[PDB]
Amino acid sequence: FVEDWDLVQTLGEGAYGEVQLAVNRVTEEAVAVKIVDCPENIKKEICILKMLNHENVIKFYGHRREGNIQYLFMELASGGSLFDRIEPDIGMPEPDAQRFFHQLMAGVVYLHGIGITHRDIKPHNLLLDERDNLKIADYSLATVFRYNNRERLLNKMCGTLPYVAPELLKRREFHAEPVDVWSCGIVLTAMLAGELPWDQPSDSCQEYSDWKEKKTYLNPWKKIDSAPLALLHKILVENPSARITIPDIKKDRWYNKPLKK
Ligand SMILES: Nc1ncnc2c1ncn2[C@@H]1O[C@H](COP(=O)(O)OP(=O)(O)NP(=O)(O)O)[C@@H](O)[C@H]1O
Repeated sequence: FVEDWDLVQTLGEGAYGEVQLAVNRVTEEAVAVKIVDCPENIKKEICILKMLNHENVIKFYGHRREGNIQYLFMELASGGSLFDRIEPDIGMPEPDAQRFFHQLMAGVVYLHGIGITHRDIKPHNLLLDERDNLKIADYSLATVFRYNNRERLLNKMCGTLPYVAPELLKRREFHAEPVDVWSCGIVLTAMLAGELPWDQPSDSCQEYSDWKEKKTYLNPWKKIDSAPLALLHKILVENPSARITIPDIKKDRWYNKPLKK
């Protein structure tokens, strides 16, 4: 079907391009292939993809272009997505949420350490392997924010509104890492409550104003235990310079609470 690989079933559908299960005729290995038909975007995407080597990031195996279709071969995540484990209005058990958050932080420290920002962290982009290990997927908006040890500020507005940090809507230029931290906090909220707190983090949004006025007797907050809520209070801080960094998340009390066998 494509060189030595047989394309056997549809795993999902993207904006521009489906993902299929592909099985090697000789070795029997099953991978995923993203099929894509704005052509410079994939060259950048491929270039970032070749950099990735971590247990909580989807691995890139290579690509082949046939005609105008690019085939991106990658690690298969056969457990579906984190979005499927979140029950609406409920979330998931706190131990399971803590485990996924620890894995998410591991993958995000990894990306940041190679100078890559993901820019669209959300449950649909966090896939699971067959042992429910989390894999950060989808590098279509990813970009370099540090190169030769020099940081560059971002200016492009991108991502998904309910997950996006407020500076991205307010500031001409902004630091990459606190944006990804913020999206992880919205992810953690979703996992603990089964609901997103706001349409977008703007002063025109009542639910966002209500959080900034600390009305945590409202939903989703009132569904979340005090210990993880204290962490969310340090993550979902409007001023990105005052927002908690990953090294400090790792010192948080709930982060370090024993919960799971
Ligand atoms: N490596 C993988 N293993 C298993 N399923 C995958 C894999 N990659 C993607 N998928 C599924 O295919 C879907 C669409 O692929 P992808 O194009 O990467 O996401 P998307 O929804 O299109 N976002 P974008 O590419 O930004 O439009 C994903 O949401 C997953 O459900």
